[PDB]
Amino acid sequence: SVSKANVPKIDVSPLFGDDQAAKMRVAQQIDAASRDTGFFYAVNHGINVQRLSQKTKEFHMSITPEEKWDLAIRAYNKEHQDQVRAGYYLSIPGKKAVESFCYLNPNFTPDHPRIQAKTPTHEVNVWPDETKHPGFQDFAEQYYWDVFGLSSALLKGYALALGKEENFFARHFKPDDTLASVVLIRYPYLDPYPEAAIKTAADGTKLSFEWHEDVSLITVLYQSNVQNLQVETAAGYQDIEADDTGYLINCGSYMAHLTNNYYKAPIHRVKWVNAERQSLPFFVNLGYDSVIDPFDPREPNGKSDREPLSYGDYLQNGLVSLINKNGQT
Ligand SMILES: N[C@@H](CCCC(=O)N[C@@H](CS)C(=O)N[C@H](C(=O)O)C(C(F)(F)F)C(F)(F)F)C(=O)O
Ligand SMILES: [Fe+3]
Repeated sequence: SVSKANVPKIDVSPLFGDDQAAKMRVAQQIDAASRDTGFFYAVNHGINVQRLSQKTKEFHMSITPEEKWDLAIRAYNKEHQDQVRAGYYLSIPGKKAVESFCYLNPNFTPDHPRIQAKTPTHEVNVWPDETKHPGFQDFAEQYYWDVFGLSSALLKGYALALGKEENFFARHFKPDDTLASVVLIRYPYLDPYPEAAIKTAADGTKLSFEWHEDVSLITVLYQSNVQNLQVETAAGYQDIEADDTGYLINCGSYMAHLTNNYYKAPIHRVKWVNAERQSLPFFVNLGYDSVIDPFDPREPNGKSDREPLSYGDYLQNGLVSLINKNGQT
């Protein structure tokens, strides 16, 4: 057997209010989790995740092959050269089981100055036809803002945890410019499940996706209640329990950089499970030009021998690197 990872449940509701001592006690919990396995469940988060899952299911189960080509990213459809990030990521039956739909900041509109400049990592979202998917675009865009609000609160907790003022990260996480993304991932039940779509870890575990660190500041994840994630600890890979009422939170490698690995980006992987399920990450990304000076909360003077890295450089290089390491998703 594999041991269960320590993934505490943290009531994050004080991070939405004005009781400062209560916020500090939440920050301590975040600090402890960040120093241990690197994962926790945010509870009392205020998001209607059941409705999120229902609206996502209705989308995934009704979208047609024709629509998928029409929304496809460049990796699947050469006609769509502007779609590097946003759009549909197709399955390849017999070979690749997972499929997904990614969207970015709704404020990245044709008139947005970064869209006008064609700055890397900024794209205008693509959507299915409203008559085929009534309400879907509006639901999805509202979800973006609901999970942006939770993420802002969580970033206040991380800042406090690190000995900073609560706006330390959140001041770089702004509606008009965030590079954050939502991905609506569908993992299918398949009978038979093709072996080509199953990877095998060095330890023999069957996987849907190999070990990695997240490309994010933090990742704010809703999943179905089907156990699948594993985190590498000093005691080996451990199973992260599912909890479809909470959000699973972890740091990404930008946090690791900024904190000189005080808050590591935990290495994790996705086990193969033959189940129809959802994985709905929000990758908390800053603005293209956001730069935070790296520091070290284990050093008396707080100084780090890491150099400042802009978030846009981090992100563009990280997303390419992850594709090269673990394959196009
Ligand atoms: N396209 C997004 C970035 C996606 C980066 C990415 O591929 N991340 C991985 C690891 S967190 C990811 O999304 N993995 C998924 C998972 O962990 O369930 C799935 C998949 F990508 F298919 F959705 C899988 F594991 F299968 F790769 C963006 O532009 O912001
Ligand atoms: Fe991940």
